[PDB]
Amino acid sequence: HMSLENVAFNVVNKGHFDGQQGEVPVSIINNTVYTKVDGVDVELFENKTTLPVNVAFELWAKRNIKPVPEVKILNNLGVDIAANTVIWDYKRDAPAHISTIGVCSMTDIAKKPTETICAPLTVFFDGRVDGQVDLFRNARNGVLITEGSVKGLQPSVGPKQASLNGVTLIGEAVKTQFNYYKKVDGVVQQLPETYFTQSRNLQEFKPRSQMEIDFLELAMDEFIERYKLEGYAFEHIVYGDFSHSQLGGLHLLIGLAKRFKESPFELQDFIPMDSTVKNYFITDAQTGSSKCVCSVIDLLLDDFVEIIKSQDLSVVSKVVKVTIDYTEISFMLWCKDGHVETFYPKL
Amino acid sequence: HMSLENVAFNVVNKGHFDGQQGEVPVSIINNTVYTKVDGVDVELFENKTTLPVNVAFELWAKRNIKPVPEVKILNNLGVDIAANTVIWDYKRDAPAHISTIGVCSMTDIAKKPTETICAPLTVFFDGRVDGQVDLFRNARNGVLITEGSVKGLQPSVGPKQASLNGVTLIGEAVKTQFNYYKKVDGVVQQLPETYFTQSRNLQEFKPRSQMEIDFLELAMDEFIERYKLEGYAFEHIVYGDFSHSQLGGLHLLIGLAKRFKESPFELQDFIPMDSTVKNYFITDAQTGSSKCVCSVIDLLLDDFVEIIKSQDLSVVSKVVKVTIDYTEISFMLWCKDGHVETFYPKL
Amino acid sequence: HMSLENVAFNVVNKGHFDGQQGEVPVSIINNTVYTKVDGVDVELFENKTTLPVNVAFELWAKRNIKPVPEVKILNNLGVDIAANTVIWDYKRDAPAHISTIGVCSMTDIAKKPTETICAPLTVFFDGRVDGQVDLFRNARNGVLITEGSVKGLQPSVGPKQASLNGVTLIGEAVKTQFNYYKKVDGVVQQLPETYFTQSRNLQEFKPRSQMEIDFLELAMDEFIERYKLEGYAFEHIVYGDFSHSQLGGLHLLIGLAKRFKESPFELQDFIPMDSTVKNYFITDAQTGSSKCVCSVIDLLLDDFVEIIKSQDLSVVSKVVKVTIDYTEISFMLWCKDGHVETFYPKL
Amino acid sequence: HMSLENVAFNVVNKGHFDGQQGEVPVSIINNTVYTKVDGVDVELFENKTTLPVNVAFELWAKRNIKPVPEVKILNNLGVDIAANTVIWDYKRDAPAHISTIGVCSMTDIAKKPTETICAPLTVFFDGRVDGQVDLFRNARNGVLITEGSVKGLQPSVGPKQASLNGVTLIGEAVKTQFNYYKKVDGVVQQLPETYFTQSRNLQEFKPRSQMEIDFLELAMDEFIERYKLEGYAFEHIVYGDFSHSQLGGLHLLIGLAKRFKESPFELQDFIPMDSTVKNYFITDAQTGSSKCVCSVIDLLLDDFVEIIKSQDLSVVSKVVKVTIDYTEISFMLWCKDGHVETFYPKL
Amino acid sequence: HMSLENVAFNVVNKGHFDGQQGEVPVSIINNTVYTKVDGVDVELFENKTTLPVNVAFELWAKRNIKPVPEVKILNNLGVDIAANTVIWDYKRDAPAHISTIGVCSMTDIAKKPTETICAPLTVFFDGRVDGQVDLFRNARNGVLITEGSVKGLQPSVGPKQASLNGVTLIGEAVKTQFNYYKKVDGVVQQLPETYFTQSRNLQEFKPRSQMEIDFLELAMDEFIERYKLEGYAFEHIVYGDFSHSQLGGLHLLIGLAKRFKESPFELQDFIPMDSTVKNYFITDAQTGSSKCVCSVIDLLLDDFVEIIKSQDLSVVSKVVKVTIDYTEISFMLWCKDGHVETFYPKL
Repeated sequence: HMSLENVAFNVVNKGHFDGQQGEVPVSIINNTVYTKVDGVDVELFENKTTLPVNVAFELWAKRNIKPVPEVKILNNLGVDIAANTVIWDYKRDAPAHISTIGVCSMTDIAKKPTETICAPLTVFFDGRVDGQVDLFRNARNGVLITEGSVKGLQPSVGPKQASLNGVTLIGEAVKTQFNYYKKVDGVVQQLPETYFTQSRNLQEFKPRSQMEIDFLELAMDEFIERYKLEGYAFEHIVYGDFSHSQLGGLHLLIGLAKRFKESPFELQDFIPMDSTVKNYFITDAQTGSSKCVCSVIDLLLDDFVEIIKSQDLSVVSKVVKVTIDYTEISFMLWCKDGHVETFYPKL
Repeated sequence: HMSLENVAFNVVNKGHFDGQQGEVPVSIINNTVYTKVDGVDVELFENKTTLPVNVAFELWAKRNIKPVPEVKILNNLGVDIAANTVIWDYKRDAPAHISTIGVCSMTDIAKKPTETICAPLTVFFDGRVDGQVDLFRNARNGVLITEGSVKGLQPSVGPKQASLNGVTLIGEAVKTQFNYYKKVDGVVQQLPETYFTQSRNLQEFKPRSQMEIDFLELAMDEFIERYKLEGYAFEHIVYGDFSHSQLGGLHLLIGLAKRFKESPFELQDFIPMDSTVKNYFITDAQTGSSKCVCSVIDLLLDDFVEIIKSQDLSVVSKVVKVTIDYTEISFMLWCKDGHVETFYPKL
Repeated sequence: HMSLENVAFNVVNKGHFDGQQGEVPVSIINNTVYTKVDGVDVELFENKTTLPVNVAFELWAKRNIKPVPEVKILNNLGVDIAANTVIWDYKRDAPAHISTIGVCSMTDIAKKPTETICAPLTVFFDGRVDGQVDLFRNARNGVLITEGSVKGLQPSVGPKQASLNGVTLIGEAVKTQFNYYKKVDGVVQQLPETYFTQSRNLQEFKPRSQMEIDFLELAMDEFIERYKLEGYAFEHIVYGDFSHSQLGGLHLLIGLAKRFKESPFELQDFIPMDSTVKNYFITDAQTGSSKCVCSVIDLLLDDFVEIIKSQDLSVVSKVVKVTIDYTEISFMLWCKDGHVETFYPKL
Repeated sequence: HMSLENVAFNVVNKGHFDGQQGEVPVSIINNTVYTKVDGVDVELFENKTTLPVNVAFELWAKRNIKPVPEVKILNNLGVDIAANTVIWDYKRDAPAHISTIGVCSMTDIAKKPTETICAPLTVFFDGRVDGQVDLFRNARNGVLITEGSVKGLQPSVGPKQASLNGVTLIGEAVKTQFNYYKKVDGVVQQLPETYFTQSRNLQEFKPRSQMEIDFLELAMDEFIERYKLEGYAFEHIVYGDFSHSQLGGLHLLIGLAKRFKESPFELQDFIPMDSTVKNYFITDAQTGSSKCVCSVIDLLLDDFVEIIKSQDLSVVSKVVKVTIDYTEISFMLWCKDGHVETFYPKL
Repeated sequence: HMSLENVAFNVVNKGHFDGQQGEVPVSIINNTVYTKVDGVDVELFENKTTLPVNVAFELWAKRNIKPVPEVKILNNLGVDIAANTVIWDYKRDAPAHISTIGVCSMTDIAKKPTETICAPLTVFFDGRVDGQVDLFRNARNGVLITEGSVKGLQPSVGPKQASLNGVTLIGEAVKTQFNYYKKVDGVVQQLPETYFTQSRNLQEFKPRSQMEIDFLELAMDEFIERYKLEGYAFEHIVYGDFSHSQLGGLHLLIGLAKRFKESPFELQDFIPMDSTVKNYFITDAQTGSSKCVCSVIDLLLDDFVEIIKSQDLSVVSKVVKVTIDYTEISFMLWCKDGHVETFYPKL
């Protein structure tokens, strides 16, 4: 009993697809799903995806309503498809993966992940569901997450935050902390040591360390002198330069939150997706300084201090590679006469 | 168990909605219903109505597949809604009635015709299905059709033709003649004597009397001397005039079939509906004569002769009323010095 | 003189349809109405309804611009259609009624309300317009509102608030208090005693009594000792749990406005319509507690105290029926020993 | 240099994509591709597929313009994808396969068929292109066609007809006979003996044997006594019944061509796809007989004689399986007292 | 090398069209441009204009990213078209001019502005670009801006603000101040002395003079006794009435900012375009007072004092004409005895 009228029945009552039988009338007109309640037409879902309106409406109702990792983590890892679930990308208002495994007949490429066609793809397994760990041991390419320890496998601790119904949080009523495992062509691989982005928003910005709390409250000269950050060009990289028509650096999200309270500005996210590094079109409303492409990243200020602390100051320029979110990020370093000029993520 | 996937299942197998259980996948995209046979998408229904695509697709599958009266007949009687069926207008690619009675929940204004809301509306009953003759006796306003006799009621013989799956024919494997009955505000009415339009096409024209067979084969002069049709202006009304820029006459359809096979021409309907009187935009192509609005009717040539040979030729102008297809049609008659100039349907 | 160019002329000049003669050019393209001002195209209306773009544009221009009752009041009463006006539901962005009476030819089912087809429907009359009271006395089925007294009829005091151009307010420059009358099948009926929802928003929440002002400011323990609310489970019903992954109660809007400046959260109004009881998908940040369906209501805290302090605490649990907004709402109490456990609106 | 303006340039000049380099302006508006020639807008492509309008326009321009096998042949063999070409389905106005191999970046799943992802899929290879035969030897699952002999493999002769630009013909300026080869999981298979459907239209029917020519010219009784078909029920199954409301047989298409020229009728082709067996909704316009689902097949009359003259007439009911177009078709046989009643394709 | 794939490549990399070679795949579906990044579809542009989706996407990518005058300034002047650039109207989400000169082949009416067809139109020239100035000396109708002095021409100082990427600002990193010139049929014309609209928003309002700062902070009686504003009706024109169901005056944007802080209200911009005078549908909360059309303007409070102080208060009915933003605005002044009643911009 998989029908459009039954899916809309679960949306009306339970809020999501709960497997409850029952039917309600439905009207389809221009990427919008309507229903009739007490004689009036009520909107239920507006298709913003590249799929038909009835297919996307069914995938949205069968979304995962539990804490799941963020899309950028699943994309930095070679994940291609999900197993017996739907991971909804709330930033794109669309699914994160276009094919399914035993969820929607229109998008199903297979009923079970062990089928022959699922071999070259990297399947995502959720250890919190029964029998998923056994299938991961029998899969060729895959990624597994668990809340605890799995016997015989070396775990890699994940980030402290996770997405719940589109809300990134560090849960205390739930876990949001996962152990990560990965197999490639049957061989379990060692995930390297890495940093993690904090995934914070400009508005409702909150510090997470004593060094951060000092950065928001203290002045520019006061913060540099106390934390011995001289000759490291924190004025240009973090604070940013608004003196000329072109904006200088300003490549830390912590540098945006401090400027936002004292002087608002305009951001253009011309590539609206979830990535470790983001590029924005910035135009300072107070001075007039601007820059077409501005690569910004959200690292903990302590971690950025630790990274810049361990680099050579002799060479004029050199490529620096740092593993963040299970992937290598390339930085460009400029040095002149014992001090660094700029240090930004490479384009 | 009403659902979109179940309706498409009956369309794939039985061709129409037969009440068989089973589901098949469906894709909705831009007023078009698709299904997945094997592994390819197949078109099934193209919405050309003013209704949502999923609603019109269900009404089309639940159409009546038995000989039913034509739309122009039901419109002339003032029928407002059908009872427990759907009469599909094949000329408009849309239903003939928008509201339903116990057919589709989205369009159902009632579940039984005896409910209070259906009192002022003219309900159409089909006596060929059980129990309809009792509801007609208990209905305030309704129309009844049968194949035989009904006790205690005076019948009125209908036309010899009917529409079966969009094809108008005079059936011999089935019966297409119906006895008509009508009630208004509780009172049974006496239906008057009337003429019937033959409802024939242009390219596939067929005569239905010896006078018609003689009209097609014989020339203009020899058909007027025989049958004695002088002074009634059959050269203008039926044959038509192509000498000047404006076309003259041509109002009997049988004059179109004769001219069509000897020299084609163009026709624009610009009002595509089923009416007793049709207006066309005609261009002669051969000579260049044309007319914006040309009122055309399809009567048996014997009946048109009987109508014209029953008027007073003394007056100069007079409005004439004729009952055709259970409705009064108005004609304009011009007479000069004891003979007729023109005699066309009023606009 | 009803036309599209004329209606757009009134929209450009007067703002709404004022009946002023004049025309302006119009361009229609994908549910959007454009006009040319100084040589550039300007958007005027975006069709969000299930109606054609030109029909919905005319109904929106002819909307009622005076204080009118809220849609939930008109729906709790058996109101079906409006008489010589258009009540615009500012939620859903669509009219509240789909048929009209002498307003728009496309939607008009009649010109005057006393026509035969309007008898079984419950018509809404506005006593502030001339002659409406007389029609209500001859309406058989209808609902009437007045600012003063009608001789020979027993009035029922309505709520203090009303909607003006979509804004719910308690007007002092105008009068938003109305006397309510209702007739069924010719018989005037007695409207029962009822409570009224306050119709407030989360943001810009404002108390309306001393007990409410004490709720926002005082702590949880101090507000229960005072006002004497022990054993009545205001901790679970109003305050909320937030401790065990699934949210406890939180069934009062006053309970959501306190959680505001303390811990923001997310709300999903998966059925966007105006109802006396609303169901939200809540997911609280910071902790991670959530719940699929949460029935919330916005009563005055004094009224909820008056309701809960008049029940029997002996039974294990029964069903309680209370009248709010001229309709009965079912509550699900729960008791154990000499105290109550939960008391929530029934699904 | 792949671009929309370059593709449209080849469509304007060469007719199809020839890779000639050059650009012309293009306009996209509602599933239609326009171009500007001398200042006026000209339509070039109307999207009727389930793909974006710009993607389908590129696949249509890169279609194969050489004699290729029909889609029903490729479907019966289970072909899943084509190699370095695009097979256009002219009946569906859409490609026969959705994914591509080194043709269009939006649809390309691989650059060469030898990649790992293409292993489980049945790839189609055209031996008329250079290095395609070598890839078929190294392919796990594939289908090979050629005009001559390949050494080391046993060939299977195909049908005499093929599709050229949507026209099915038996060419003499080109060769439409192909040798068929197939591999599954590495092992080459032996294709069984089979019959072939002639793929003929109704309005342009042409006989292909002396028995067919005698069938069209001679009468019913005269064609039965000669060739001797006394108790095999060719007086229906091929001719048809037409006596009652339900139609008898008509299952040979050649029986439709004989009836069509003597009396037209209506045919509804729901599920419009290219299949070995087609189901039509037929309504005889002369008598009124009809049938919802009528299974029709197009075999040479000699072949159908060879099949029916090779069964056991003793049993009452028996399921018969015949290999036609490289697939097994099921038939229902009814016999009574030494003769055959009906013999139709199983639904 | 003009192509859709190359334009999208510059948008992904540089943010705007920079003339960089390279292509990326693109999908078009329902007024939205998509691209494939790491295997997922990402939205890049949503067509809100009256142009095809592919043409508007190219015009938006080629917009001017430098400080340019506002739309109302160019519209108050006779500007019809721009030369070798695209001025994007951010309030309408559409270009300010619909034809181009050497920018987009679909919209190019000419390559260079000196062509014959560009003579009767008023072309916009940017003196900051090489050339341009010399073309203005050889143009028949045009408008020229510059940062410095042009020898032999009398300049006119423009406003102190301009738009940069849709942000109106008084730049100190950039100049944002321009000299204005204009020619009509070959004759240079003298621009009159004018006032300038401040172009400020409501929610983030900021004073710009000592008199304004005193207006926000001080009370109504305190601000009128000082600055001698008795008998000039500043209580009705600027402050507002809010007493009698219909709002009185309130025609200064400075009057809205004061009321918005102390009591929010609703505004309908039923004509969303950039004009010197705006008309809003205002409904004040808490009171219920409203007005269909309320003409508002944003002048410096010192300026409005300077205008009202230099008028004759003895007469009624006269019509006052003031030059603001290079165009004359008509005011209606009402007087009674030795004081003025109202003074608003005329409808």
